[PDB]
Amino acid sequence: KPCNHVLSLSFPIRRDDGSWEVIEGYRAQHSQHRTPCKGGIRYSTDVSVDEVKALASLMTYKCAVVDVPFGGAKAGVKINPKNYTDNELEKITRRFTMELAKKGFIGPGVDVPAPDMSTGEREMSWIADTYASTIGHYDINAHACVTGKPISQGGIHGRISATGRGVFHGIENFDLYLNAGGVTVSYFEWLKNLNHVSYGRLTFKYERDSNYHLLMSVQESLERKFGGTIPIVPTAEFQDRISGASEKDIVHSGLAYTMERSARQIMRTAMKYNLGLDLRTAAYVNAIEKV
Amino acid sequence: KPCNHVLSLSFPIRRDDGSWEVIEGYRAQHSQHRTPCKGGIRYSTDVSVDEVKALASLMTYKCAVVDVPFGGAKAGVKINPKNYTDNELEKITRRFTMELAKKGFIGPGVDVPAPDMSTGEREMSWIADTYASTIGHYDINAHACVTGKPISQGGIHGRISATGRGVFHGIENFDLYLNAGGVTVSYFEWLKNLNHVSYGRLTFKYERDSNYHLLMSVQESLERKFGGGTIPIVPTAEFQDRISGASEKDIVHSGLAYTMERSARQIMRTAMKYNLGLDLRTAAYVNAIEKV
Amino acid sequence: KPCNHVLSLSFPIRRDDGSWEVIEGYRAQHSQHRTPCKGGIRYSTDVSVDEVKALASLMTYKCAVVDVPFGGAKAGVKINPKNYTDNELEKITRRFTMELAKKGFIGPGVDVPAPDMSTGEREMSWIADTYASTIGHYDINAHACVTGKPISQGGIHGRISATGRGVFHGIENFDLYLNAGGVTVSYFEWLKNLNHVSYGRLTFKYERDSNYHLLMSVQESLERKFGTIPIVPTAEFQDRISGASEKDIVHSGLAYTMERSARQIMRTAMKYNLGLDLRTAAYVNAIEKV
Amino acid sequence: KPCNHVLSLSFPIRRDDGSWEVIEGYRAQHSQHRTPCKGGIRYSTDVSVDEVKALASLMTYKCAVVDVPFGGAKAGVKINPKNYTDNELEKITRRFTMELAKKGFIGPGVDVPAPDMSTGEREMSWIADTYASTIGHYDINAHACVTGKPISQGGIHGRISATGRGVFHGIENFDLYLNAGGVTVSYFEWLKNLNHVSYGRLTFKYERDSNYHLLMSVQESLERKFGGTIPIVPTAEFQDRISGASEKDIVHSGLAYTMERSARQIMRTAMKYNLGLDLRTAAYVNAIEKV
Amino acid sequence: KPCNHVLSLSFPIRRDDGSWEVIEGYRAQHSQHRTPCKGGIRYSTDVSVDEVKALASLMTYKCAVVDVPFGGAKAGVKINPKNYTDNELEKITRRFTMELAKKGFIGPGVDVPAPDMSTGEREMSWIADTYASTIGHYDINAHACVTGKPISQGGIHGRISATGRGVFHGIENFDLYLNAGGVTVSYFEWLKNLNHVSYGRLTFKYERDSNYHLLMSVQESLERKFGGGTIPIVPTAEFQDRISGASEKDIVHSGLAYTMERSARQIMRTAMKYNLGLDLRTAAYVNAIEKV
Amino acid sequence: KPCNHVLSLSFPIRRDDGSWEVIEGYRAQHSQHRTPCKGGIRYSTDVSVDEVKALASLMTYKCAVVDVPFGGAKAGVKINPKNYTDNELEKITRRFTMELAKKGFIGPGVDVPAPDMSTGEREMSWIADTYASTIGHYDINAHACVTGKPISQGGIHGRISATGRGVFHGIENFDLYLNAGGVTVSYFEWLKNLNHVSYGRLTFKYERDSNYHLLMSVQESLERKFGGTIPIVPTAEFQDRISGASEKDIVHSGLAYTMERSARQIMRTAMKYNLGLDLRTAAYVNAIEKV
Repeated sequence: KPCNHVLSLSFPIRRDDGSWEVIEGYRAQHSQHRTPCKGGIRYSTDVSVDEVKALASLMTYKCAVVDVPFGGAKAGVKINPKNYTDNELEKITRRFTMELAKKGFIGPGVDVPAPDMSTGEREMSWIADTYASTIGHYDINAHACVTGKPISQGGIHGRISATGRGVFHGIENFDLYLNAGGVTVSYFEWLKNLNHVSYGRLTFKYERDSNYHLLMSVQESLERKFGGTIPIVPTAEFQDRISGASEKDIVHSGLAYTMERSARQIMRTAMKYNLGLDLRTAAYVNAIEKV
Repeated sequence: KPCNHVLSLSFPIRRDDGSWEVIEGYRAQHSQHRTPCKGGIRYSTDVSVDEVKALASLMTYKCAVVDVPFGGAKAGVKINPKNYTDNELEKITRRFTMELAKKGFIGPGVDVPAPDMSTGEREMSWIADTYASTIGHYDINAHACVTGKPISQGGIHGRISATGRGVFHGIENFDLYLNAGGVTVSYFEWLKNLNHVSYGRLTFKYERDSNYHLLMSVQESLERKFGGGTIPIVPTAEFQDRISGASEKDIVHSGLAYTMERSARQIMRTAMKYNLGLDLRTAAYVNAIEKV
Repeated sequence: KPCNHVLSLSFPIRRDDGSWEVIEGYRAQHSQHRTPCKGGIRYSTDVSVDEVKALASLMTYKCAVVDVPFGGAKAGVKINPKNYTDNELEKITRRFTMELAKKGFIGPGVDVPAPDMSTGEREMSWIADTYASTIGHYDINAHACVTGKPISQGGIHGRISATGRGVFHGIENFDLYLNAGGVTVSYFEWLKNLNHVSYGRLTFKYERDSNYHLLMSVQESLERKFGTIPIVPTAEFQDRISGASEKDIVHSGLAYTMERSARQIMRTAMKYNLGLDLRTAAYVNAIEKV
Repeated sequence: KPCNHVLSLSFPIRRDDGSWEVIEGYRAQHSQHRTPCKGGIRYSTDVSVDEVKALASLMTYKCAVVDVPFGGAKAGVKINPKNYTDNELEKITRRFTMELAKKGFIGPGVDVPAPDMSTGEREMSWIADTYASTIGHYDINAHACVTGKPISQGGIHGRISATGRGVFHGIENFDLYLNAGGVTVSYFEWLKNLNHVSYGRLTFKYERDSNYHLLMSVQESLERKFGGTIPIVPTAEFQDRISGASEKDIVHSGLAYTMERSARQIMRTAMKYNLGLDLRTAAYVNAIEKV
Repeated sequence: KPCNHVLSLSFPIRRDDGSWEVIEGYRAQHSQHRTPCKGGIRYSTDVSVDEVKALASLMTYKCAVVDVPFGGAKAGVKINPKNYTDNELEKITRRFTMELAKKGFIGPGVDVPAPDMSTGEREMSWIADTYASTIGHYDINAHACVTGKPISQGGIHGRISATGRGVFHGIENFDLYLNAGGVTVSYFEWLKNLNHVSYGRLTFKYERDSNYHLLMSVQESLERKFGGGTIPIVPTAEFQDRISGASEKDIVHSGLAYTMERSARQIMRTAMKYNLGLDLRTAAYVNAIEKV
Repeated sequence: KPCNHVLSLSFPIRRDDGSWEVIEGYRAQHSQHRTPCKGGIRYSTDVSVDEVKALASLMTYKCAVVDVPFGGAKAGVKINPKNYTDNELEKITRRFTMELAKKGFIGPGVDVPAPDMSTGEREMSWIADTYASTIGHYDINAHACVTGKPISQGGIHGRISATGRGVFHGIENFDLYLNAGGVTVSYFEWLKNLNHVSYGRLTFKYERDSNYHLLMSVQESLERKFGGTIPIVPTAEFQDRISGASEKDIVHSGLAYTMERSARQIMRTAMKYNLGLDLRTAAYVNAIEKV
């Protein structure tokens, strides 16, 4: 129930105007029953310890709902990003990463941050660069320390539309459940960074050849029965699927599978505990009993 | 041929009645040509250095037979498990893990223990917790240090059957070969722990859609030749159960069957090459020695 | 453009006759935007620092072209291999590995060497054994420190024909592009060594069962509609299933990489209005990817 | 001025009766300009974040005053030790050490804790044993992870006096200054643990031989001057000092030297800024300008 | 009481004629309550687990007697050194060091080996070079992995005469106590290797100047009390040789004498407290057990 | 004879005007027979790899002459420091340190740099801070990676006059020998940083009390012999030595000891090989046979 770790930070930054500023940030790690802990970073002037603790607990239960092996975490830096230049924001992000890494609050097997509405992929790129340069230099998984990265930096295809299509799939099956698509795709990005290869790179051509061979088998089997028949032509949509086979297809399929499994589990929990239309309680009971 | 790393341990535990007891343990590592080593832990009063060394050699040859890239290992703690409570067994297991980890005899890349007849998944969970908490805390593969874990702790689906399913497949194809199936599944669990994902998590839905599209293609190609009446789309019943119930167990079973078939073929080829009629044990041992 | 790191080594070896010889070597790492670096090791008397730097730059651009996430590297040892025995070459290789690994120029996540014209799989076996025994002993990826290894040492199936198969695929699609196929396969070997399992080990039987079930469904539907036998795969499909191995997956991945990078080069050549100068298109593609 | 890091901990323990209990804890590191940080651990039910931060700042300034190269730190566990048996107190101490060492808040070159009024040498023994057993085994200086240990566990001779001897020396020379004897003795214990040898082990006999040779030289020169005399014999108190030469003599001499130097520096600062009798301001100015 | 760690090794070497040989080795660590462990290595064909365990226990108690913060250890390689060339011995020593280092049985903070009657400073140099080159490469204290090294390789001055000097001092004060001078000097060598400086390097000239100033003070005070008439400034002969030849061996000898004197006092105190007669062995063992 | 390792670096820096610049550097490591290597860094546009190799060899032989257990090393950065501001010079120094430390060319047990004529103690501060912040953070000896630091950063007293005092001592005893005082004092600074304490901190008061007790012994013995007499008061020079006992006294005494011993060894070598006034050949022969 309670957050087991909470770190309060105070670090100096050297402003462009020529003044020193003290920046205070927070990082709450809720549960270490599953490692690493997954969590976003919020660049807002209204952040507090209570908010990061609550969001870390929510993150833990959200990960438990969609069977993502992550603990809950939440960071927050008490700044207004619209009052700082890009250089100052880069300095703030890199020093925050340094302080978190020194205290064991960042790392591919410890604590993986993610972007937020106030942050973005540039901040994730800065975090990954800072970690790989200084602390995670001798780590082969150094770039798996953060998710939400750009494609050139190790990001995953299909991350921008992850939350919306997760919401769509959750609605189609029928907060803790509907808003979990981004968490699943961040888990997939973490896996892809650990794999050091994109999804389907070794599989696409092989599966294409196997499908064509199956269609040729149907061809020849129907030609043997009666003496012209062409059961080798794929449908139009199958042809676009074959031609445009990429990582986003695998990511979308994994997201849909995860959402379907979680919806079935929530339905079964709601039936077992004699709940009606109160799906929030069913999801929370499922997450609590999984943890 | 000989075991190259035998470790004898004497460690103290506190009893439930408030006494102190010295516990003796042994860990044998036969070969490090393949890393990590792999082997079980026996809680028995009849354990000895000779037994663990022989079982480590057997583990090496068994892993070589089924193409599992593990060295042979074997542990033994000279206790009778039916004389201690669950708390004392917890303490014994955690202290044994601590000593083995300090002496470099357990780890995801050096030595992976497994359960036994006198040992279960609770001991494996205790070992994994102890290692991931103290020595392997700053290691992303900390929970790959042991196999036979519960599902919630990182265990693999399809481990209970394993040995029996492997025995069935070995008989179907036609000790060092027939009894290796469980070992194979343990290997898979190790890989799963290094993957940080369950098998088929990113593949099941994609393959299901591809199969449905293939059936769509057959349907639309046949409806062009003759005539909507033709429906080469509905899967066969059992194929529908396979689609609906696709899980990690299916992949584990398929991998086990593939490994058993490959090993049986290799053993038959070795028995033919060296002119061994019905003594398949000699053929399997020759195959394992040649591989090692 | 310039090489980030150049390391020069002078190390001693004890010959069979009992004399002491000083061996010169040098490793160039061009770029570290992608980790690890990747490059070959050349045993020759005509090697120079300029040669290894140029080949490291070419290695970086070659990796960029075929979307291989490796930096460029290249090593050279100033010896004539036809002047030393097998024991002397083993000693030279192992000491070179020790010196390179002490200074951070060998490692699964740092810098991966590969064989060359004057080196082979037996040199890579020595490198991997030396690294896994001394410096990278407590490293689960110790054998991913080098590629071009034998099958028993963790090598990949399909390595021998990699360069020629890539050349054929590149010609079929239509130096930086055509000669990259082997590099791609080396990448796969690295991935295999990080996976601790061979490709298709857990997939072949499952895919075979799925294909047979699909053909069974075709039989069931056709027999219910109108018996007929659309379950038998064709002979080529039949020996594809029977002979399903890791080298099939390696070949398919090589073909996929070649086809994708050929499309990328064609698109780059069209956009910058380069009619038949595909070398410039490939270099522009690689530069803009880096 | 502000504390750099504050860590909040919630960890579970098993009671003797067999009931799970959540224990709250805090550790503040004020400054990391000097490494390692140094600070005590208080087992009290009235501990709070504000108190540990204030005491960490005070520890930083106290260490700066007596030229001890440590940063300020302070830990507090919100328990009443009078309500726990020795076994569960041991469990609490070991688990607190485990979490603090996991998140980089205990270490020979990171953070050294010390006993308090509510803690003692047994808690320090538990902390040292826990750290040496689990987190640092390949650390050759794991013994130096904590101070205030017993002699058999690597403690320093003269630790009991420490504070009183420093108070007496400070009064004789004429809070931030008078109460810093224990900090200096803990610094000496840390140095002794890093040295892996007790003070004077390789020096006492050599110094005794040198002193006797000097006395013999004076004797022989006097006998040669006038044709005997007995300068060989030391005085009573010098003979007791020679016979009873131990490590605590060196510790006492070092403490006296540190107190004298700090008193001289504080007097110089008070003269420079024209402070008559407000020695607290002079000491704080000295510490601030040192940091 | 029992040895808590025993490691058995079987490792291959290649001889000059090319034949492969399997070499057996043992290393027993008795007590880890005081780290690092400390013990010698014996090259003999009559080595066994029982002898190395007994000698490790003896080493623990001997270190406890002379207040040396080391646990007891003992190693043995089952070879006859008079049957191998220097190259073969170098290979055997280096491979033994590698196997011990991979399993955590040698290290500056883990376990420090020492020479013996069948082993010398040459094998110590080989061990130190092997450890500092492969496993302890990124360790600032890789020098302190072993003791008994040559002076140029990090050895201590006053090591050859250590045992005899300790025996003489023990007799002067009046096995576990009399034969412990080598252990004390090996402890001093370990400390010197950790310090990265020789004893007295930064102190000799300072003490010389202070000693010459004290005598000058006495001379000037006497010249003021009475009517350069008096010369107290000159030291006596033996003091002059002590000043001129001040080196590390003097400090080592003084430390050894201090340790032996303190241990003799403690043994006398123990023999008086428990009312023991002329049997000092029992008093020494009781003292060592009480300290442990 | 040859240098074992020569590293060539090309790294980018950002200028104040807003332009990227490529900076070339290189560090030669002569021999690893005595870890760590030791050598200075020259910020000069005329540096070449041949000069750094020659100076590394000279450093090896110079260290061998004065019994300093360091291998030779030498670094050079091809910039003219007069063309850069302090900010971009700090950036250059920090990035050079980063690149050198990533590939095992900076470290307390690997390779210790030192200042030069074109490089001062502020560059040493930058190097030490960069190393202790990024790669050597979990190293207890992180601040021993470099010498020539300021006193507040872990520098040694008596470092400024080291070369001149060594030259004077060498002349009084009678390049490879005369110019080795700075190397010895840098070795003492490395030892001081390893010890984590100043020289004489735990010794000065003890020696003072011992000297006063010896004078008391002489006084009492002479009073008991003939009937008073005052052979207790130290001389003027001894009184200032007692009052002003500092670490620089120990450093000066160690330097004098090293110079005297090296002069004796060079004289013995010159006699042994029948060399006359050619002491340079004697010093080189001594260094060669010591290595």
